[PDB]
Amino acid sequence: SPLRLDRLRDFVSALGELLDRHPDEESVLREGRSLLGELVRHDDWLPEEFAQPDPERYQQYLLHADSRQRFSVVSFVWGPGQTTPVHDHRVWGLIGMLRGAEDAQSFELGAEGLRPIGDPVRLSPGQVEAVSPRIGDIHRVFNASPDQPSISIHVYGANIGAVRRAVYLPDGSEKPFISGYSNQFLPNIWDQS
Amino acid sequence: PLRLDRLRDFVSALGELLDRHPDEESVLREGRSLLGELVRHDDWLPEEFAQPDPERYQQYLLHADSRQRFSVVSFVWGPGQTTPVHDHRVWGLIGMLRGAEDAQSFELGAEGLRPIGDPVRLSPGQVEAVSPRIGDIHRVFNASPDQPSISIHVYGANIGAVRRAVYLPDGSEKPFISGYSNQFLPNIWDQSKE
Ligand SMILES: [Cl-]
Ligand SMILES: [Cl-]
Ligand SMILES: [Fe+3]
Ligand SMILES: [Fe+3]
Repeated sequence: SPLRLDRLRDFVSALGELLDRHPDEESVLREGRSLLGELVRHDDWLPEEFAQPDPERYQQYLLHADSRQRFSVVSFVWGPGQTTPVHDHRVWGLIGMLRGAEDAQSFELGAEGLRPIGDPVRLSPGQVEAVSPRIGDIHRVFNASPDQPSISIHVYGANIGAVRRAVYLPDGSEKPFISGYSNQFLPNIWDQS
Repeated sequence: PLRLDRLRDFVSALGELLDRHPDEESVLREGRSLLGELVRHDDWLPEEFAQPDPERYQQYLLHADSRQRFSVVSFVWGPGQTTPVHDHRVWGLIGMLRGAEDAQSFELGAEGLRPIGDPVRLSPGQVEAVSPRIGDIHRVFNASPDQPSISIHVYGANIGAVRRAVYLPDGSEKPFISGYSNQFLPNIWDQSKE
């Protein structure tokens, strides 16, 4: 069956249109999660190259970055019982669940250190959550299945791989964090023939 | 070590330029300055997107804007290869990178196609322009008979998807969609590997 890359091309174009109306963070997340919902509902477009689990670390595959680094679209792929560290973003983010099962535990900086702010959010294909400095920026995403891999498409208000942000230890101390990317090549979504 | 930052900085600068909603005259003038800065140094283009094919000239997409405002393409000619006579129907900038190639501009006359001028002889660093306004029809071809030739083309669209035309000797249009030779683009956005 032929890969429907047009889905990703159309998402990027729509998200470009959105950010050229110079909107506020409240409106970007509200309309953005609608567009990301439309993308991750169908699992027939992500090239197999950017769905591959590594057995040592979770993989971060860049799919597209805006010319002006306004935004970026990244495929995160967790192998069985893998996890991100506790981390912030320092920009608006949208996590769209695509394949498998993973949980997102939100965190807050308290006196004692890190305190989990709420119950682990349980994501199934199609579900879209948000993160930002304004609404709650610290979390930990991890694969719920112990045998299957899990994939989600993340969208950020920057080139997320180059952002100077932080991971957090139990006592609540920051360490500098630049995530980078797992791929040396992006997919060509622009050949409409 | 590949200086991909050069291409990242060009794309960002060209993004800034087009968000000031400038006229075609100003885009070409400031654009050819930025493209000049890129193609003067030949230490950034990944080898994967510099490969000649022995049958047809290769068109490798390096970057496309989110809104399809512009695209940056590596064109690679093998020995004694050539494009057909073609138009663009958008503003274009051809930056010469490696080897030697000539660009013969054309005009549609009564008899058909007549070459409008002498073949423009491009050497590494040289930047020319094309558009409907200033002269849209040309033919780019490798001047060397043994070396390959490469130039970085920048267009005011996603050039591979534009419905444009090739031209035959008698001057008759055939529809033309060029597409791209590559299934993968280079990742110019991982700054943490420097
Ligand atoms: Cl506390
Ligand atoms: Cl003409
Ligand atoms: Fe995150
Ligand atoms: Fe051309």
